[PDB]
Amino acid sequence: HHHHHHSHMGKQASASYDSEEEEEGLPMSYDEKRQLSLDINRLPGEKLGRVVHIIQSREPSLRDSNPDEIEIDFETLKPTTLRELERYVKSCLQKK
Repeated sequence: HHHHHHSHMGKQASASYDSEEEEEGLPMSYDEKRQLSLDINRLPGEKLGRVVHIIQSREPSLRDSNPDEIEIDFETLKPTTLRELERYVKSCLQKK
């Protein structure tokens, strides 16, 4: 708590986009899956529990289960769920 005056404005819209979601349900490479394990490992405890909340939305058979009990294996979930995780982490730690 030293120096309280710092002016700030952000105004210049150069080129933005607005795309759809899609599933893109492709069995991705091992490198993609361990990259998710790595990015998610950097994320908050919330955002770790959130990757589980995603597989729980996909699998009602896991939705009622404790997210603390199980970890997120990217091969056992749907070909779409690993892809939904792929984009989610890159929406969370960086912005798109």
